[PDB]
This record gives sequence, structure tokens and C-alpha cells, in this order.
Amino acid sequence: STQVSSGQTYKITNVKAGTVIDLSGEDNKSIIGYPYHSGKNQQWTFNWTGKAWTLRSASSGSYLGIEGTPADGTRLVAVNDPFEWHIWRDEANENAFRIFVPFTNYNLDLSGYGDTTPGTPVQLWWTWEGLHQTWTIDRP
Repeated sequence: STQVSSGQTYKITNVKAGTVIDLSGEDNKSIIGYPYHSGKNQQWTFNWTGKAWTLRSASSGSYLGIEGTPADGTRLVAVNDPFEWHIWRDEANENAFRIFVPFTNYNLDLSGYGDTTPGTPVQLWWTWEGLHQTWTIDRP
């Protein structure tokens, strides 16, 4: 298995679609599912703050975050300040993870039930059984 460790850099793969969390090359702001090609924009440095994880883009230095109130369809975007996430192992595949905004029922969700089309938006959604809300955290 692969340990998630503070200071280390990973790709984050959707279990259903096989695409990765990608900071879009078009705007360096939007977060999308894209096939892995070893881009630094597809690589995320995990820090433990003492209570949560922050995820920093290896290419831009922005953090993985959101703007505004968590809801179904809230878009993931690059943000300036570190944004804190909690990770929980998944029940269907225990080597995979669900990734939550702390103190909520909102987890990362690859949109359209895990559409494999490159460019598909990564968003928040209320937690439920779809495999497109589960992720592996892999060596780059």
C-alpha cells in the first residue's frame, strides 16, 4: 500500500474513471479530471497541519480548495491560502479514500457520476455510495 505522509507529493486517481485531479492548464484555476501524463499540475503536495491535510499544487503553489458555501456542485478551484481537508478510508475499496470538507457531509465527487471525458469538473457533493466519490492517493 502507499502511505499518505506530510511533505510528500502524490497523484489522486478517481476509482471509477481512472482519471486524476488536474489543475487545468487552460486557466490554472479550474480543477478537472484528466488522464495522467506526469504533469506537475497533476501532482499535489500533502501537509498535515496537526488537524487536517492541505494539498498544494506542485506546479503553481496554489492550494486545492473551494470558494463559498459547500453545496452539491460547488466547484473545486485553486486558492491562495491553505485549505484543510479530512480523509477517511472507503468501505467498498479500503485502499481508497473519501475526501471531505471538515465538519460536513460534503466530499469530492467527479461530476456526471465519474465521467471519463477529459475536462470533467471535480466538485463537492453530499456523500453517497457512488465509486466516483472515491480516490486513490498514489506515488507520482
